[PDB]
Amino acid sequence: GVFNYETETTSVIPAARLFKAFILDGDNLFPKVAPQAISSVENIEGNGGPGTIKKISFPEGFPFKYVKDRVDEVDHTNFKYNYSVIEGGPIGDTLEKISNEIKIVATPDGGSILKISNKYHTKGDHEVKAEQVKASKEMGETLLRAVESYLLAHSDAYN
Ligand SMILES: O=C1C[C@@H](c2ccc(O)cc2)Oc2cc(O)cc(O)c21
Ligand code: NA
Repeated sequence: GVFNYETETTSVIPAARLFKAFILDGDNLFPKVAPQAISSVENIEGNGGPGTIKKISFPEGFPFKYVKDRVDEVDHTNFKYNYSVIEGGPIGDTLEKISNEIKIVATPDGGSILKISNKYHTKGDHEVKAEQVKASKEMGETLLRAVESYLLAHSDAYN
């Protein structure tokens, strides 16, 4: 079955620039700006659109070794990005996939709002726990804040 979790957070970076950096260039940026959160990102197959598979490795001492993520949809107009965790980490005999949807919306102050949905698809019925959801949220926030700091400090990056 499916467990749905939604959250929202804000950024001081305009939506299109944040989407270009945080979403479209995370493979380069995450290991650079948050090496204590993501050790590397490997492109396994695909050229960035639907179906592209990446292997995200975590640093030593993290709960999980890696996950493989698959790009589902990339909407460059509406700043929507859908991707799924399809192997590694929590995926296995209790959890088949985690489907994620991010939407970045502009705010008139020149920042943005990120709307995030995480859908856990379980095999049989193995409750998803609050700590697993919390860990995902914390990781996404850490990565967001690291990218935001980089964008603030490198004005010529990503426009
Ligand atoms: O669940 C996620 C996904 C994460 C993320 C987005 C895009 C990407 O390419 C990789 C990770 O962003 C987030 C940012 C948050 O503040 C809280 C979150 O829960 C999340
Ligand atoms: Na999350």
